[PDB]
Amino acid sequence: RGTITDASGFDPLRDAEVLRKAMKGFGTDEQAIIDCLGSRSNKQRQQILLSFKTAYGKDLIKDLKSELSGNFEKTILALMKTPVLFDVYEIKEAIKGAGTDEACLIEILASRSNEHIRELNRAYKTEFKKTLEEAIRSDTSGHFQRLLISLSQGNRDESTNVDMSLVQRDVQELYAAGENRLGTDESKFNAILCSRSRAHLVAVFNEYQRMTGRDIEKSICREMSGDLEQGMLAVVKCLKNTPAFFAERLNKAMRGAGTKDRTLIRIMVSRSELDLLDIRAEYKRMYGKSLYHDITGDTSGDYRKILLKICGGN
Ligand SMILES: [Ca+2]
Ligand SMILES: [Ca+2]
Ligand SMILES: [Ca+2]
Repeated sequence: RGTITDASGFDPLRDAEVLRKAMKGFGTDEQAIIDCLGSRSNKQRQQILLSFKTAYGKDLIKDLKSELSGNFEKTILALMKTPVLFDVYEIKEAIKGAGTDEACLIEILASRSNEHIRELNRAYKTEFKKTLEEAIRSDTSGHFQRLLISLSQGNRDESTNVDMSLVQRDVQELYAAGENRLGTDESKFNAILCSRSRAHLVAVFNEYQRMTGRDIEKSICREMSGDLEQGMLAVVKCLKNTPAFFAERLNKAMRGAGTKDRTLIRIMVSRSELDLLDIRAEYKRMYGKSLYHDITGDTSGDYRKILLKICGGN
């Protein structure tokens, strides 16, 4: 379901030779870097990284970092991190400094699996002073902080069996926690949307629509505002259709005269080996133009080339 897969006939020491020749000497051969790194799975880029340092006793990442610049550099460095460590540094930068990149925290914590999130916690603690949870608490507050802490446990019910008796009970509780009352009990939404299984919550959304005649997402928009609202919707959307969710975030990152380059880079890189094919399909059905098309119009240069290389893949 991804666009980038293992390149066949693989030799990392040779790809390291390709990259050395592309950087050695005056000037830079940006096309050879893209043809190589962009056409290798992430695990293969790690072998290349180890072969590069073995052969020449230089740090590949350090050399690319000084050889390249701009958003083309950022895409390459993002490609060179492992899926877990790329997630780890994206969360760090989102919390870094003043302000918060809540959308990034939401995008990651709402889409990744239990197993992956458990690995984020270990990696975040290993790499940084704080734990993932302590990092969250510092930068978020209210019921939104609880939402991220809940998702950051990687403990969603992994069952696929649905009990309609409990589905209907969950629907009634959601109706009572928001739409059918003055005010909102955000905690009831949190516990149901974060702890219940995906097969269970999909049935809840369909049953909730049947009984109330309204989609759960509209109740959320009616009951909640701010980051808590965007968080809940992201969770529901990912439970429904994770590809369609990312396709929408991509579309919002490009529409306008400007571009959300951090988001654009993160999504293309982070989903390239998971479901970027499905994203592309969802993108075409929802907006008419292809994801490939909108990228060419919003980016340029080597930055666009590597992005499109990821879109097409292999
Ligand atoms: Ca050079
Ligand atoms: Ca209400
Ligand atoms: Ca609202």
